[PDB]
Amino acid sequence: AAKIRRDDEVIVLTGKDKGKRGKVKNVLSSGKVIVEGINLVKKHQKPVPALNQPGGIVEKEAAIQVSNVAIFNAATGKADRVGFRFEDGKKVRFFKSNSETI
Amino acid sequence: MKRTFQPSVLKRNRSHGFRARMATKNGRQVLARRRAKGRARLTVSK
RNA sequence: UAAGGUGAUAUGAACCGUUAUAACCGGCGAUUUCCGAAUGGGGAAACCCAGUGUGUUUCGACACACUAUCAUUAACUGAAUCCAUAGGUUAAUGAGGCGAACCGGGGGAACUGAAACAUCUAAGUACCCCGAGGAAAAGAAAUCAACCGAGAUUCCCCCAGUAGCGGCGAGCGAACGGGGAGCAGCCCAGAGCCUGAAUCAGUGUGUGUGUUAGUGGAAGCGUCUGGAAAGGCGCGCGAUACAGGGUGACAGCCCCGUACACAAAAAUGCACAUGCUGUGAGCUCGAUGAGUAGGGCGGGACACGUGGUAUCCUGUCUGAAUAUGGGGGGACCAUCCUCCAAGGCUAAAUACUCCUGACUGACCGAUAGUGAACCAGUACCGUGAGGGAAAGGCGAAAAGAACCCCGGCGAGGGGAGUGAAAAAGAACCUGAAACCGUGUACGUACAAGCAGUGGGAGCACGCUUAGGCGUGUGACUGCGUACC
RNA sequence: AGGACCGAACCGACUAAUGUUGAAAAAUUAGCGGAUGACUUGUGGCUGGGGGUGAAAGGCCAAUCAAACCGGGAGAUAGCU
RNA sequence: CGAAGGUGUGCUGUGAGGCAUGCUGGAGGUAUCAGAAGUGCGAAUGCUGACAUAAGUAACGAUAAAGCGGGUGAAAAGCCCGCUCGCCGGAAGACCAAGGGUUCCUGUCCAACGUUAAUCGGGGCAGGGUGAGUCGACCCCUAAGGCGAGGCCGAAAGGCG
Repeated sequence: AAKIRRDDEVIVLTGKDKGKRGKVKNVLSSGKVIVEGINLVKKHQKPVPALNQPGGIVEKEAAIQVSNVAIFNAATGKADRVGFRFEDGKKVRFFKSNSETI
Repeated sequence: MKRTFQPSVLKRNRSHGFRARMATKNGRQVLARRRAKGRARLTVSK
């Protein structure tokens, strides 16, 4: 089952920057995701002028663990437990944190 | 000088070769014991 | 079931996307090169060479589908030889090879003990062989008891360290029978009556519930420290859910989950009900197995050894009785009880693992635990059976080495970047003993033994508020032949 | 003609020397010698554990052998160490 | 916001020990009282790993010996080119085979390898290369020997013919 998806903004519960949010760019088979503007890594890369010649460093994107990425509430600046339920095809939010428990 | 074993893949395949061993009860048992020890080769001539 | 996938090192192009084969998985059911049962024959670890029949064509060589062995069933053919049959051919079934451990049968020690050795013990072990089932094996009596009676066998605690056997040695070692696990008994030697009635398996279904593809399921925020917290604190809230595991330092409130609860293409276990097929509930009267039991001779198995040695297998010769008949009851005899052979079968309570599932260890942690956590039964040794290593852990994350330069457009390296840190640079955790460079102080170029222990000048160092404390070095001298 | 005299190829051990932690699992340098035989040899087979093979030393049987080698009974036994 | 491990220096008890305080670390620890042993290391002609000394001492694979000039290179006496010399010449040559296995060639590379120098190389790492009716094998027959039906011997592995 799903808990974040790529169509709306997420927030990172790991050691990452707590004042940033974004959408998922890509997902990996390792249980990891890439998110916009959160983190970047320097990457030097092999110069090899007759096979690469990269113009110095690459400064590239890096993946984070999918268990501790959560959906942004867009209401109180934080992550929230919301639930995913829909009658046809892709399951989308049903916002259980805005409804009474039974 | 001369060695008691001279190199020959013909006489090795005749004594210790896979089908040559398989065609005898005891050689087929050497092969069964190769599988028990887990030896990666069952023939060293081919 | 599901939106991210097209296995991984592996990226990119291309390619499904997100919408009725995306990937992934369950059911059943195809596809399955050559070696290999290997099944034409040959043979060699992945190779070689034929035949039978039909078709095609420059009738220069293509290329289907088939051909094993043994036993049985059928059909045609068929030698000496008429008929026949061996032999020959054709179609069909059965077997073949593989798979962990258990298991029936066969071959069968030595060591060891007897403080010495042969019988005896050890042992029907060890090892090898044959063969087979989901278990193998046993069974309801010519058995076992003791005048009381039992009423299958196996497995368990016992009976019992008793009987019996025993160089009357060393020691081997019961049965009867009790408590328990676990309880299915029948038929042929022969017919009817009864009516398909009890009970079990198989098979078309039904119902209840699991198994093989599942998704739902309550609560945690702020603030501080830190580069980063699952932490401290404030306290707040859930708990039939404080189990693992994962996530960036300790997660009941982040993720896969848990307690608690369901759902069904196809395949399928358990149990309740039912149809069908096969078996057939109950009543009654006959009838009781002759080449094998005895008997002489000899072995085997009996706890049991040549003894006064029964019994049951079994080699060989030989071979029986009828109710005032027969087997047995551990010599033999009688009396007596019990069974009545000479026909066939049997529940699983027991045994076990490659596998399936649940649970567990007062288990180890790179010389541990398996030799083997690591492209290990690899490298390597031997002609060969068969022997046989080294080697794990940067980091939270690949962010993994650009840029600035010396150099050979190098190795190697400084700076520098990444990062918490690379005094973490892949040769990477943090690392004591062993080993080797760096620096300072002392003794220091005329005297000979375990190199320590006392007494101790000079020099140099550190403590102390210092009041006979250590450290380094040491002239000279009292004592002094190590340790397992 | 030749179990003939000398002698290449071919074979090969007797003396001497070097080697001996080597180049070396037995060689090297020089010589004497075997060379139609009871010989030698290329290629493939066959002979196995108290069994082989031996003009026969208990020599040779893949360096091993008064009984080979590996794996098992086997962690057998040791009034001793 | 610094817990164990390892380890220094001081303190303290008849003693196995106990205690305070520094360095290293950054992850784990646990005061006390009751139950329980997988509970005390230097030796086993013991097992496995590490390192000194021996000692810069031995050796570099026989008894054919390459020289100089030029080159290439950061570097060369050993490589490429030139001239010259030497030894073997029944081998120190030519062809065939077993057995091995990418070794051939150009194109480069020089950490490791060839117990060196290495610019060379059967080394590293790439790229290219193995053209058959007639050659060696196969064909067809078959010796020694192996296998072996029907048949026989044997529990059987196995074996006779």
